Amino acid sequence: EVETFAFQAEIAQLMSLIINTFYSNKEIFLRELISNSSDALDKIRYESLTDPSKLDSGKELHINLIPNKQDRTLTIVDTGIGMTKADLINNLGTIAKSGTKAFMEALQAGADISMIGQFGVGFYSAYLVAEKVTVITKHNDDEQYAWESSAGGSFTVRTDTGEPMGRGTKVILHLKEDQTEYLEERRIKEIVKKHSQFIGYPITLFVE
Amino acid sequence: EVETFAFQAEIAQLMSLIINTFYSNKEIFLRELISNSSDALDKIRYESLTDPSKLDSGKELHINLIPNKQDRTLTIVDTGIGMTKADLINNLGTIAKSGTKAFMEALQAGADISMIGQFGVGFYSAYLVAEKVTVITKHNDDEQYAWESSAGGSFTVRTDTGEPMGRGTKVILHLKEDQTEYLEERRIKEIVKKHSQFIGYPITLFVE
Ligand SMILES: NC(=O)c1ccccc1N
Ligand SMILES: NC(=O)c1ccccc1N
Repeated sequence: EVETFAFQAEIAQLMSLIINTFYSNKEIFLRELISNSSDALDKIRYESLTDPSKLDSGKELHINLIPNKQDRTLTIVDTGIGMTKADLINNLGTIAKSGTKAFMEALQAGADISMIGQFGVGFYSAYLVAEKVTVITKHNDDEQYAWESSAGGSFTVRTDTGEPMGRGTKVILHLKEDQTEYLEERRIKEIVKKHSQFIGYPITLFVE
Repeated sequence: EVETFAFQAEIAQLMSLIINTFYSNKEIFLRELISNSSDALDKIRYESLTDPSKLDSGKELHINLIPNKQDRTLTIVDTGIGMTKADLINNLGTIAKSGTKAFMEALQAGADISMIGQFGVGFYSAYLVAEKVTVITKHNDDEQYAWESSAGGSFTVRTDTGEPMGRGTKVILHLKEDQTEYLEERRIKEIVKKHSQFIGYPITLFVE
């Protein structure tokens, strides 16, 4: 039981902009995804300050970066607040319709694609390097779900029955045939040091 | 009926760091406060995407910058999600205890105070220029309240019975005797153009 959904017109436009525009500095995708994980972890930290039982589903708050050369994937895993089903459908908790409008209109005024995260749609930058993204998420108020898309104008949402993860979100990036450098230990270290070295949560680089 | 509260030790430490450290680039305070307003407006936009009645208390989403030379104040007003009383008490909706720890430890590694907003405690930068900050806030799930402090280690929270504002938050900065340049039309234009020209909500500069 997979359900299919059409992206809203503005989002479908953003994604094909992201895919089609010649932009060489693709490496920012990782920063924009580490940010999202950082915000997710902010949100559960807060929520527990008044209710320590929200942490029943995992006391530890971190980010993992898991490269895998066999499947050509890099996964960003975090133990943050996760997303409910309704959230996944509503542009994965972002305000993407109006954030795309503000983004499109910043590009009218000399912005580059690296400013994507200033408008709340940083997530889409995963398409700078991924031909297909899978978001496995679990929130305390709901079950585990997998969101998926290869762009094209539509996304899928099914309940995930695989590996119960407890609480958080897992962005699997099925990388493009020529972006396999984002699976290098060396290269990921460089990017994380360069673009998010003062993120307030431990990031672990898994090895293969 | 004012209630007084002691800041948590880490927050009280951050604020006196902010007050006492020689740092010349005080102008970033404004960016960090425009951000907060921007995030507040993000949050109510989202909330209405599934329930358009949250906007019953104001359909328009903007930021205003109101300088006033007579009282030596600059106010940042927004029609975002506002804060409940519990929020105001819990460090004004931030995660300031652990965000201060991450901030303190970034300064251990060559961060400057301008990176305050990367740790979620940007709000405190208002003390770069303000001897006293007053936060008047209204959220849909609660009444209108005023939070206040001149540092010293304590803050006050009372119900505000003055100007019912509908929905949003209002940071009144009672400026320091020698930071009156942040009341200049000229100077605020320069700062807003320089540091937040791609913020996704209209900012209006009131005139006097
Ligand atoms: N790390 C996350 O929870 C996340 C991932 C993709 C989009 C939005 C998100 N909030
Ligand atoms: N603009 C606001 O709603 C706001 C102000 C100060 C601190 C936190 C906030 N979320």
